[PDB]
Amino acid sequence: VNKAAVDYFFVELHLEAHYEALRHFLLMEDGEFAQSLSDLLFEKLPGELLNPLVLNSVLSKALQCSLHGDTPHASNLSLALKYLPEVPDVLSCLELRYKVDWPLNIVITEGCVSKYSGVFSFLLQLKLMMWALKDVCFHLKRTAMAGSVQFRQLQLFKHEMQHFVKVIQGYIANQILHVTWCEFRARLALEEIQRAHAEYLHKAVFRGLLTEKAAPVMNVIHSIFSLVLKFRSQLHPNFALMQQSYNTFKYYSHFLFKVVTKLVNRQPHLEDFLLRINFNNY
Amino acid sequence: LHGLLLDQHEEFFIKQFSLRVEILPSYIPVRVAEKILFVGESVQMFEKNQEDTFAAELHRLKQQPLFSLVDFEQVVDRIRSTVAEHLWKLMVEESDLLGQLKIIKDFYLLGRGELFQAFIDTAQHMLKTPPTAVTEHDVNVAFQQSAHKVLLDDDNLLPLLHLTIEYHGASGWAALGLSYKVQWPLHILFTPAVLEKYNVVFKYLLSVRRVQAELQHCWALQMQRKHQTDAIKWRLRNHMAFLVDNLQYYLQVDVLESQFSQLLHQINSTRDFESIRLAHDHFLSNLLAQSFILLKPVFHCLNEILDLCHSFCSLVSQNLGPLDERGAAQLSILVKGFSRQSSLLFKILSNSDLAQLLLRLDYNKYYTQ
Amino acid sequence: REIITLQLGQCGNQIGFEFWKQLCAEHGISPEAIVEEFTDRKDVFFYQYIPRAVLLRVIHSILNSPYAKLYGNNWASGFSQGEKIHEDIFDIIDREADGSDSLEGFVLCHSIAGGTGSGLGSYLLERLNDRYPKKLVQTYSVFPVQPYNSLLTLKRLTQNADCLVVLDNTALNRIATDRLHIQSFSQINQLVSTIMSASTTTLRYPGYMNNDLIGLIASLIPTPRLHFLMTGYTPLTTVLDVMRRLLQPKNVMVSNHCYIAILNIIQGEVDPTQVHKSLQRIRERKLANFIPWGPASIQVALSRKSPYLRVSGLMMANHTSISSLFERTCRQYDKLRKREDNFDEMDTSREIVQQLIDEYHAATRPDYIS
Amino acid sequence: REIITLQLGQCGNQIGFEFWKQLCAEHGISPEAIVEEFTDRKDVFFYQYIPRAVLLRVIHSILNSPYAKLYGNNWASGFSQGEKIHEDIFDIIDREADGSDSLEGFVLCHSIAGGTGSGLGSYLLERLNDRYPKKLVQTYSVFPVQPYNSLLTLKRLTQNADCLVVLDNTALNRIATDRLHIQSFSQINQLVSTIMSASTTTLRYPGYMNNDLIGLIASLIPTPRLHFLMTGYTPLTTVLDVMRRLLQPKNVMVSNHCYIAILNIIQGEVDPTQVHKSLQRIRERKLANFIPWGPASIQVALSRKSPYLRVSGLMMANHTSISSLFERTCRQYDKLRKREDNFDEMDTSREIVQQLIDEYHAATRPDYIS
Ligand SMILES: Nc1nc2c(ncn2[C@@H]2O[C@H](COP(=O)(O)OP(=O)(O)O)[C@@H](O)[C@H]2O)c(=O)[nH]1
Ligand SMILES: Nc1nc2c(ncn2[C@@H]2O[C@H](COP(=O)(O)OP(=O)(O)O)[C@@H](O)[C@H]2O)c(=O)[nH]1
Repeated sequence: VNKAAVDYFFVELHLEAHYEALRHFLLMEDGEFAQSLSDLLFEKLPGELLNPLVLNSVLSKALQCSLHGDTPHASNLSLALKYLPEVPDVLSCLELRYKVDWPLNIVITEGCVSKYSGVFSFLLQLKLMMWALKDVCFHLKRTAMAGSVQFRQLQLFKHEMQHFVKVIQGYIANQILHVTWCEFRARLALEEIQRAHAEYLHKAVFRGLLTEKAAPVMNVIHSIFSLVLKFRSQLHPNFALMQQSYNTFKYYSHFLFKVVTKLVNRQPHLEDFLLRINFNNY
Repeated sequence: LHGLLLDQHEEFFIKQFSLRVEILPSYIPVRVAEKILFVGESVQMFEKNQEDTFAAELHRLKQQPLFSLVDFEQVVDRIRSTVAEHLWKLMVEESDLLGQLKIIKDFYLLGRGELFQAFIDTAQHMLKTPPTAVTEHDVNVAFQQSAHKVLLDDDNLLPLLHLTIEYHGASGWAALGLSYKVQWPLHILFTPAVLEKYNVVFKYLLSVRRVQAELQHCWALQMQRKHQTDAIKWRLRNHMAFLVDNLQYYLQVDVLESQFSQLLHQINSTRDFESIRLAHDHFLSNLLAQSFILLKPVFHCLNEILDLCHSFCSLVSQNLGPLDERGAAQLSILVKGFSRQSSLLFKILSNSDLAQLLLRLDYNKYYTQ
Repeated sequence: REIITLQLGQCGNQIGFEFWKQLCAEHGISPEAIVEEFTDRKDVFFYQYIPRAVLLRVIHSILNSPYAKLYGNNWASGFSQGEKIHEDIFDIIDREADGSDSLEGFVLCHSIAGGTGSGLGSYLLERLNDRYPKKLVQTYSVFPVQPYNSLLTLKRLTQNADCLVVLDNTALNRIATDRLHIQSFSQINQLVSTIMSASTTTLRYPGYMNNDLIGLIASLIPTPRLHFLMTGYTPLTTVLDVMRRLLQPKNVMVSNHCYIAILNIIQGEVDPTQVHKSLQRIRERKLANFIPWGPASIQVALSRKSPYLRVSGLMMANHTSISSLFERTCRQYDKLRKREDNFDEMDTSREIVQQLIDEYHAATRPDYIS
Repeated sequence: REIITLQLGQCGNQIGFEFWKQLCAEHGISPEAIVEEFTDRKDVFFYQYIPRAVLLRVIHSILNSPYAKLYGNNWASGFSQGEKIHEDIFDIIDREADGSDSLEGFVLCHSIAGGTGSGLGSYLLERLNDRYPKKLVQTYSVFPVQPYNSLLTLKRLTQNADCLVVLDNTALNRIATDRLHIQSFSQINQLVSTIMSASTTTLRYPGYMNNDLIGLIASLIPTPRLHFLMTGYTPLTTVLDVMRRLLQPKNVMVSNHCYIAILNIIQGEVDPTQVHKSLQRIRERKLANFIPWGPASIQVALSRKSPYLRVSGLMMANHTSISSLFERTCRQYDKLRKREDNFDEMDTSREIVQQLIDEYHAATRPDYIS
């Protein structure tokens, strides 16, 4: 019975498809979609951008630019919200919930999808850097004749701040999308499906620095992300005001390398982080 | 036959199970009692045609109006040899017992000695200081770096070795230890007790491997210092104190690679499983005796040669010029103690000490002492 | 975001042709520009199939090839011809520009070995910065009166092209005799087209990171001056096999010193659990050296091969050893400066590159800032 | 802990290739320096596969062999050339040292009789002690105007090379006639390679002790003066069988007297239990005389023969009878001194070697100390 119950799921209801499809949309694995959804929302920034006429329609405009999807799976992407923002920070709360039907709802728990929304709002927040930072890299391009010490010494800050974001992202693109997906894909091949899924996502939120155990490691990330946003505000009338900002950035980054090292004695997942943040330096 | 006992009042003579003697019958010998407990525990831990035939034989005995002990053993000894034969199959052919033993001889018995000399070269300064709560992990990364340092790469069997530090219940080497996470099928043969006596040997063998290494470095320090009249007194004692350890470090391949040659033979000959459990238990017992560890006198005499040599090699390395400011005044103190210990061990020697004395006196020098 | 290519001179039209063959082979596209029966986004390079090619003698044989349905010797003369057809050729660019949805960059395949295209290459980059100031330009230049035409185009490439991939025929022929044993032109380009094809593996196939041409270049090039790159392609087997065979100077396509940033693209289905392990062994053995001032790392991303067509890999690096190649060139200039209307442009050209050779040698010092 | 090997002179470059073709054959290494499919620790001599060699007319003969991808006659003339290529070769040596993880020693193959060896080999030993002071320099020197080249070189090997193994061509040419029946250089070298190969057997296979060059020499040389060794290769069966053939001077390549310490190397699969039985009968027979002054012992070690290629045997001997060979040479030196800028360096060299022969002749006395 059990062997005929599990087999009924794969060869008839495509359980193997739903997993490898929700990852294409929620965990932002499929490019040209997050790079098109986040890119649209970030173009605006209150009363706007909150009614179901723009955010409930920006998705139906996003899926067309995906070049992957537009299937019965591709629907049921309710791009809803869970808070009404009043008014430089690094927060924009917004959910993205999948939807299923009866014979599949009994396996994919209504609590597991809720944790995707936990790991999603982080991953979207990351895109806010690689776009805003891309803006100042593009905003400075039109400034070019104007070659002096004040100019070249300024641009070296961006290359010094961008590399830190392009390495913490490269970490996320290795743990939460590839190795945690190696398991739970060669692991599957009826009760086990509930626990195996409860172990796939749980490793994705554990290696994702969202667990309260390693929370102090996450608190420091905001200090980094905040200073890059301030760096975007000052798009040389106020050079020194920016020179102080970068010096605060080099201090906090130098503090992260110590707080992660002290947290090695007490987690093999964090081990790969120090090898990422540190390479031919101290 | 089924791995479970039907008792609720402390009736059966079998209460990790054990055996009871103060309630065991009189005429039944204790030998066959050892046979019974083994076949039962071997099925409980285990959790075709060998089932019904054993049932009818057990039932047939109940019809005999006379319990003949010569026949009670006649059926049990077949059952013991039956489950042991099949278990010996699983303990060797499918589960490579020999492969695990080779890994043991390598890392526990310093079989891969080249790994541990580079391990010492790196994990040297982080162990001479008294051990604390952080040096436990500070060395595991060095050992892991050591295996990759000699291009020995295997994600298998590497995470099974986790160095432990007996802390808070003194130099770091006095508390160093190496544990091995045994798999499931080999758990019946590898109890924490047998893995404990292995651990004791690993501490003693690592000690002598440490003193010979730093001593060889002193040899490279005299040779490096080729161009004082008292400067020769070092090597006249260094080369002297070298042969007392090097030959002590021999006889070890002649006791390890020999006893190991017999244990590896005992398995490939007998099909029984009980033979393995006694030969391996006999194999380890020799290491405690032949390696001169249990015998207190030989264990208490060469013990002083270890830490005495530490002071010597450190003293010559703690300076870059000749031993002038009371250094030569300090060297003359150890030779007054060491040279006596040389003749002292010569008196201890004069069962297996011939295999050690033959190498020590083939040149007939100690005859003059 | 669509990408468009331009091929100049004799060289650019040759390697670009085989570049179109190998790329057309990756997708199920028949030589007659028709999809056969037989995931991969083919819209960035192809437009409904029609490739966004712009070809500027050999063109006759190109149409004589079965792929027809797929569409002097001085520098000043090469610059003059570009001015005589200023508006005539440019209309093709504009009509292909806005006819496209959203232009992202401009791939330029050309040679600087004294060809009419070499000058022709110098002119286009000046105008490409004139008309479109918001369009990136990438160029896969190739290195060899030859000192003259070489050093001149370097004056334009260091201020117009926001990126550059150098390929010297000298280091290529070493690979030719050693691992192919040729002792021709159509023989070495077989490997050259392979480098460009895998160079855009992350573009034609969607991935998480680096889904656009600004996603690759923005990390490596730190300043608009130090904007020179080199390539590597090992398959000619686990991850620790690939990255270790890439760092060897026997594979690099170039003839103190340290790296600034590396990018390794893996195309295979390798087990991604060991990619961090290979990173540890490369660090501990210290097989490569980085800058001392800023924290410089090495990045790796995965993708999938063409299912129609084995573990491949590409290495992209920004090495300050590339400065030596220029020193070989400009040294020849001073020797030709003393041996042979104003001859003043040749002065500022020699002047500006000597600023670049100063900019590289200053990056290797622990006090490069200020 | 790797060992960088250097080869100088015609004889040195010839024996090394035959030592290299022998070593890579014992492992699964193709002549193309690539592993073949077909535990053996291979790091001591090979770099990740390339051998850590530095070879210094005959080079053409090596590159013509299918192993191509594997990588005047006066004493005064040879030295003068050395100082002229001083800087040129050290960058080759230095880069190999920094490349290795923890360099330990320096294996050198050269001939005192060989002019280039008598001129360039002598110069390196003084520079090697100057630049790197904490590295052992052991040489596989081989004895043969001829006496001049020999004695002048011995002046350096007694203060620079902290170890040495001598191979006398006279005894080798003899052994060729009696048990090999050859009558050339190309035949006698076959046995030379066998000695060097088995000399480094314990290092290339994981064992219990003897995991470094120091692990072998330190037990042999007690004093900085007594630093000369000798070898013996018996097979040209029990453990007691092999030893009785070692101590016979009929197989040792040599032409009161007693040893200092013996090292035995067994490459077979003999039962290691009866080796202690063999030593007892040897002490009973008293087949070799020893020193009474200091504590010494006879040692033996086991290893494994190359499976990809029966019991062999090699012995390392430290005999005082080797002093006689020096006397024969220095005797001929004095013979040519009375028959024929300062002519003074050759004078002090004769004096310092007088101390060496004195140290050995005084070593066989009960009062060698002081
Ligand atoms: N790498 C490479 N270079 C080439 C190839 N074909 C030609 N070249 C280079 O192009 C140069 C000749 O340019 P040419 O075709 O005469 O210029 P044009 O006549 O103005 O197109 C030579 O110096 C070659 O180095 C090729 O297939 N590969
Ligand atoms: N064992 C051995 N000795 C050699 C070999 N080739 C040359 N020799 C020795 O080198 C000496 C001659 O030196 P030579 O080669 O003329 O010196 P060069 O002219 O500087 O190379 C002879 O006395 C030989 O004993 C060889 O292949 N094997």
